[PDB]
Amino acid sequence: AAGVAAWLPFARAAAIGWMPVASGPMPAPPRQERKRTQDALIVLNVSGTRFQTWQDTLERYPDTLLGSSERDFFYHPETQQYFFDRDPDIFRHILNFYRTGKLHYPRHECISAYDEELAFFGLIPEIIGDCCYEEYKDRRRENAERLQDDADTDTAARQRVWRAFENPHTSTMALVFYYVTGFFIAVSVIANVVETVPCGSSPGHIKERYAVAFFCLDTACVMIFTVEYLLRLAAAPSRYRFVRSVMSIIDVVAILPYYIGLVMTDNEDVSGAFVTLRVFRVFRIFKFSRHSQGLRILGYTLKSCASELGFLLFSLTMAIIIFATVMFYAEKGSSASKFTSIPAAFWYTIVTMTTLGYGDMVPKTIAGKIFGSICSLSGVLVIALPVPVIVSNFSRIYHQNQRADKRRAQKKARLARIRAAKSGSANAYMQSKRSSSFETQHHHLLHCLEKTTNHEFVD
Amino acid sequence: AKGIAIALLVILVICSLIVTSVILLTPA
Amino acid sequence: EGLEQLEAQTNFTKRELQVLYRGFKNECPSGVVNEDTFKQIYAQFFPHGDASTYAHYLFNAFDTTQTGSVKFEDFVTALSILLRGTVHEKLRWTFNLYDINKDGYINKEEMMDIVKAIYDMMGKYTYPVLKEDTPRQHVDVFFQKMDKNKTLDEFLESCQEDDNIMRSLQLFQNVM
Repeated sequence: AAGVAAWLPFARAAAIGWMPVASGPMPAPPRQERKRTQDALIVLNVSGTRFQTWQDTLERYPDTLLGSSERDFFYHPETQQYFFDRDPDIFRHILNFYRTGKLHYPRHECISAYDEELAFFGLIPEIIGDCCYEEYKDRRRENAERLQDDADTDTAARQRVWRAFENPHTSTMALVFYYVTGFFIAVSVIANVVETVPCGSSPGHIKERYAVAFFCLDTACVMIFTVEYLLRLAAAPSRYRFVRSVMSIIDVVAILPYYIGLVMTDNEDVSGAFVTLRVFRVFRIFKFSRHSQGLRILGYTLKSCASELGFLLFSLTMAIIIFATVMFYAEKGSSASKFTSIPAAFWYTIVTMTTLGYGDMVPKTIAGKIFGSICSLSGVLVIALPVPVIVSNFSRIYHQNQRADKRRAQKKARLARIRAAKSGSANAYMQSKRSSSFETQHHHLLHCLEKTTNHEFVD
Repeated sequence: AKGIAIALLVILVICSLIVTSVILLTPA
Repeated sequence: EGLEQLEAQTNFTKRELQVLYRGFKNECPSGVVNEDTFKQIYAQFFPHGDASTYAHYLFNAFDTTQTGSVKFEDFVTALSILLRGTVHEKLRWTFNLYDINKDGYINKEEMMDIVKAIYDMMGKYTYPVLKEDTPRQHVDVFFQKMDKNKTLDEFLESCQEDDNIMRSLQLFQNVM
């Protein structure tokens, strides 16, 4: 390559190895200069301290700024030393790279500054040595997600209420609607559970209560639900992508059972389907998701650790299969022998893997207790495997949310500061109109703008 | 803040009245 | 290059050239400036209104070959011809800047968006209270100073027929 110039004579020497076999004109060296070395210590001071290095060492990488003829922009003539106006520390690592070819990266450095000084000198990040590259990439990743959170969000007719419809703590109508719909979800689910209570829809007194009015009590809620979903269909930034999301899926799953049951009872009386309707008559609990801030956090936590939960399920099936088979083959020959089949030993091994314990069926043979205890221990292990991952992800997500809120407050403060700075500059110009070197020409250009439009500036 | 709570009071009393009317009309 | 580019492509002294280069590099270390940096700098010079579109026009004039991001060579060439060249070079640059397309003639809408780029600079804190009325009186007056016939050469000869515009150029020529 171009960074092995110091070994150039050695290759020349290697040529002597094939002189006897050589057959050619031997084009002879092309008028090289200074046969004996007259390398001078070129000094590079970077806003302060000075680094001395050779010229061949500094020129072996011509694609960069310290190579090529670009550096001659920074030659400071009356002192004969390149006066770079950069940081006096990172430049040490850049010089180290020129010496070796594998640039390094210490930990105690801000990424923005280090990358700015690295790109200024024309270097590119991928040259970092493999030893420090991992830590560099991790730091770059965390700063990148910080700037992503920086660039995410800002606050901004009939379609405008959507802004208040995703931040209900914005207007009186939005907040009252949010609170009342939460109350309606709650009263619907409570209405379900109190329909189930024996004093609500059971023969408490056959000869005498069973108020069928619950049949109407839920209905209004469903109707109520429709209106806000209709609003979601009215103020929809996306007509189809909104449905592609999951919250609308929960909404429609909540809405449908009432309507499908009405259609069925208008046309059919299928046995076993009305109970399924009752079962599905509960998922408004998930409709509570918008009110609960932590529910979205939990959902994202589960979605993030999908692989871990999948391995949980696989290992659970593993253990259930193995231990249920062992139980059935080691306990089917007992007197009572409630282990009538492996599909029945599934329940025993799943209530002993979870360390639950019911005692409805327990082993009664010495060949049974051993594997029962081993199954309990293995259940502790298997179930405890993914919980640290899940909880770590949840804590991390909660931290991201809280830091994003603090960051948004910080961004509001920063934009306020920028507005204040512009106001201060305008007031300074006003004072200059009433009666530093830079401000002179700045106000001169402002006067030029004033005259080119013949309109003056007031407070 | 509290005005929104009064708005809740209004909407809840309205819905309670209408559902009371609904439950009162049916058992004829 | 900086070693041969002393006056071949510029009218700047070596020290002025290198200090201007360092000033440019401190803002765009990659060595090539984009349009967003143009809005940032130009607005930061005028922290009282909005002039994003005027900076857009300025960059489009600066950005030759429609590359999307001008290097230092063309930038310093434009600065040299603007600040320490001949008046014909300034008039050619005004041609290029005002010619938002690649046409020859100049129409109403070009003065429309230029005068908007000028008038939005102030804001809403001026005594005369600028409105939509003033820009097209200004453009109309330009048009009576422009040829009656529906010309870049006419605009030129009008520039060297008025003393005020001719003297409106040297006061920046000498300094810096």
